[PDB]
Amino acid sequence: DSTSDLIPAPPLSKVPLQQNFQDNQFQGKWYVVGLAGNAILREDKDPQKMYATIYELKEDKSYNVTSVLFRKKKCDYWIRTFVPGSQPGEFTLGNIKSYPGLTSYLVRVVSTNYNQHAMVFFKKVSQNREYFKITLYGRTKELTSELKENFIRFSKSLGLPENHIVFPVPIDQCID
Ligand SMILES: O=C(NCCCN(CCCCN(CCCNC(=O)c1cccc(=O)n1O)C(=O)c1cccc(=O)n1O)C(=O)c1cccc(=O)n1O)c1cccc(=O)n1O
Ligand SMILES: [La+3]
Repeated sequence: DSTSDLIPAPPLSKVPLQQNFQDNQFQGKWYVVGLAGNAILREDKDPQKMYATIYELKEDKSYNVTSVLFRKKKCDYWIRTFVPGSQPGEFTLGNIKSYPGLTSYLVRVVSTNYNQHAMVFFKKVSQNREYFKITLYGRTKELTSELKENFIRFSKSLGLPENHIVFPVPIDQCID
């Protein structure tokens, strides 16, 4: 029982796909240097801490994806599987049945140079509500003003206001 009001997910026609996606070069550790989405809210009481996501390419060409977060003085690990979709750089969540209320989960790599930065679009339908987010990944915990401005411009092109765009604060715990 609830009421919720969400910015509509953009059509996938507004979400570019990285041309010539190289699955092997996308592997390894990425820091989440920016987050934007219809359920992302800027919060000054506890500013969002940086977390890291590790992509491991399996023999079957799916990714094992592990996120590491620092929560309540401990390292929290979330492991899931990204299964190759219709085109290189697109994925769906493996074993969708195992997530209560989840009916769809889509991943699209928008842009990357593999060795510094990536932007990744996520869309999911959970309890019949449609959520989307854009993750700005860095190989380091800092990125240039130009890459952050490009991320803001792309996020606003998908209908997100300033207060749905956050830059998690770098930490050392868990993600080094
Ligand atoms: O709107 C989105 N995200 C921003 C709000 C995050 N949040 C704020 C506290 C969440 C803290 N955790 C979650 C870590 C553990 N999670 C899970 O065991 C999990 C199970 C099933 C589906 C799923 O998605 N997760 O994460 C993250 O920091 C975290 C790290 C890495 C990847 C990641 O995805 N998350 O969230 C939410 O509670 C939330 C609200 C609405 C939808 C939603 O999926 N989540 O997690 C969104 C849109 C489209 C796809 C998508 O996956 N997400 O998250
Ligand atoms: La999530």
